[PDB]
Amino acid sequence: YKMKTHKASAKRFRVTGKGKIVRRRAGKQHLLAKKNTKRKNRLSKLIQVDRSDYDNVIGALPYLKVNRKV
Amino acid sequence: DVRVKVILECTGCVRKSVNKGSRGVSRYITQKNRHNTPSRLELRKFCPYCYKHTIHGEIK
Amino acid sequence: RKKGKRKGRGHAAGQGGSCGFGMRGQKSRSGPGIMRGFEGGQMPLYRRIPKLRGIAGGMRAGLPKYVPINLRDIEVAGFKEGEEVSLESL
Amino acid sequence: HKKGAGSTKNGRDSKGQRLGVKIYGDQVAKPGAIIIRQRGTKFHPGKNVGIGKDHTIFALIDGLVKFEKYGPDKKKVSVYPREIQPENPNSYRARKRENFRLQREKKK
RNA sequence: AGACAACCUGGCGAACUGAAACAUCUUAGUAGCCAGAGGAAAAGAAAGCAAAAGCGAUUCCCGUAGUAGCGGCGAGCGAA
RNA sequence: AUCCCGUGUGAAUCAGCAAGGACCACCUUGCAAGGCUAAAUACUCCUGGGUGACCGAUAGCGAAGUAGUACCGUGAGGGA
RNA sequence: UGACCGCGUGCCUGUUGAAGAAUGAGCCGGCGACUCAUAGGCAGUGGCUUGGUUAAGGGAACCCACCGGAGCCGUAGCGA
RNA sequence: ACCCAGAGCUAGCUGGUUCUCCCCGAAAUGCGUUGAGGCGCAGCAGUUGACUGGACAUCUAGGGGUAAAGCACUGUUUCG
RNA sequence: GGCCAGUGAGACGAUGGGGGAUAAGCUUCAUCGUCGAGAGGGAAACAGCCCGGAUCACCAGCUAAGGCCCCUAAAUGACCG
RNA sequence: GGCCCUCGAGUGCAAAGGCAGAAGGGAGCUUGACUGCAAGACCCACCCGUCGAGCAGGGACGAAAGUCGGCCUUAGUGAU
Repeated sequence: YKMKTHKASAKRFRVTGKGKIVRRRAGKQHLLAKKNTKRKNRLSKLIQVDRSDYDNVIGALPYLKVNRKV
Repeated sequence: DVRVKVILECTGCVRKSVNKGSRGVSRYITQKNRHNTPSRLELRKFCPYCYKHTIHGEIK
Repeated sequence: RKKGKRKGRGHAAGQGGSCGFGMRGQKSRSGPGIMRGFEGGQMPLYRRIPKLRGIAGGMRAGLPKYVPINLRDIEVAGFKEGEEVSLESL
Repeated sequence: HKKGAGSTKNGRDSKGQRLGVKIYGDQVAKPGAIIIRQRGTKFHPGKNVGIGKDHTIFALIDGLVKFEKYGPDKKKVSVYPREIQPENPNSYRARKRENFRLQREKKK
């Protein structure tokens, strides 16, 4: 019956105003002392999910309002 | 327990609180040999809450 | 009205005798497929990425207040002495 | 007849790190484009050209890359912008892209 | 007193399965057995909801919503 | 938090008691530890009336013939 | 009908490769397999575009005129 | 033990999957995997939109340390 | 870039090598051919070699690879060894 | 102490690539082993990794021009 949302995944993929899926980067929870100032700044920020993995993410949670660019 | 990361706080911005622009101790965690340099480190460094270039006291 | 695919009724109709599923293996068999998002035992994306700051224990997402209109959007709905432009009239 | 096979003590490596010349000699570059990932200074830094922490050699300005001769048995890399770059509608490429465009427009 | 298709109330209460293994978890308080009674049964007339605005016992449908949530924060479960 | 329970403790009485998702204060709401109660709701061994882009004897109930028969099984049971 | 000539390694499955001495069928006739319900995405088609649409529920039942605007989707993002 | 029920248990495994013509047409690789006869993503099909110019051919410019060759370096080697 | 697949056992041959015994119709990579998924002709028969890519009809013709004593299409052809 | 080839030395730690008045050896003064970032590239299935001109602040060292966001470079490491 009416699709349950994959609320394990949902909590890692937000969608932006224009409609792109966005995630947080992996790496910077602990063992921070040994990494640079530089790379922690790139690991702070959000970027798109790669076009490859859209299929799995959209497929998991089907109430997103997500526009693959068309 | 031979070469260890250690907690360089500030002596500048010792722990205060109130009045919106909150003070909030700066900190630097970095490594020294425990055996080589037995007395605690006392480096000078930048602290973005002081806006100066304070002494960063060692502790634990 | 398209007229669909009654599937597996001769090799001329096309999708016949195995019915466009190739040759054995997990996706061929009857029944449910897999988990969706499953990466094969490799750690799935949806479980090797951290979870979006606020939504990670409490903090209700910023659900919008106020029902925003704009001055640009009002002008199209015209009235001279616009008697109380409010929740009623709009 | 069925004797035991002796194990090896080998079988370790690292997958090739992909060093070498990324932007070749007499070729386009950018402000910030990595020209060479070299492990030591095989090539040396010339004019208009940064040299990084890893002896990575990158261009600061536009222009084409140049591999000069250093003196006693070494190599340099400098970058030079180019003055005027002419295009003639006479040529074959120009003829054919306009022909193609005109076909595209003609059809639709 | 016994009998009686299902529905229903109460007692006891599985496992295969799903989690690509598995013990938390899921299957499920389901199947089964046991006892009980009616045309329905159970519920039910606020030590209740809700928010400074109000509603007035239950029960059932649409909806809110697959939202708030819970979850080896996994599989899944999921309100008012 | 709210609701119910084995063990042990063990209050108060509207200058009260309980709830408002630990908890305290202030507001608001209600009155627990006695009972009863139609409807809308669930179902088909079954009766009457109607309907079918349902079946037509390898179908439709297992069963269009005196079928749960003949037959098998110690027996539960299976079964044309 | 067929003097005699030339050609011509049963079918299926399934393989790198099967006339295969790999598998399957004694023959003949019947039965015998991607369906349905509900949701999500996409395409084709249609209606409306004063934005669109109603759910339950009501209808000399069922369809059905005609009501029902409760909700849903679109009209503002940014940030935990 | 049997019989009935959960129960059409599950089976990344084997077998099987039925009318016709026309158009295009692969792969048997890399990466990860309690994974190796499974699955994911890439690579290579079809189909439908958008962006442009390449394709095959000849001619220049670039950095290469391989075949060759060599004994100045690193080893090895025979005779004086 | 949208929608939606199969594949993820490969095989042999040429070359460049590794492993092996510079054994294997052996094995593993790299570049290319064919099979796989490709009929026809040459190879007696003969997936993988050579030629050549089958829309269909003709009791027409020219040729590729390969051949011209008979089985069995074409020279019991030629000149020199 | 002189002479002669001169980089065969050394470069914390395996190897390869590097390094001359040096990246090798010594001395003075210090802490840029710093906050806020970042045009732009490399590497790739995804996850990850890598180089970074320059700007902002506040310092270091020098007479000044300038150089400094750890180490001559490639290992010293783990997502959720």
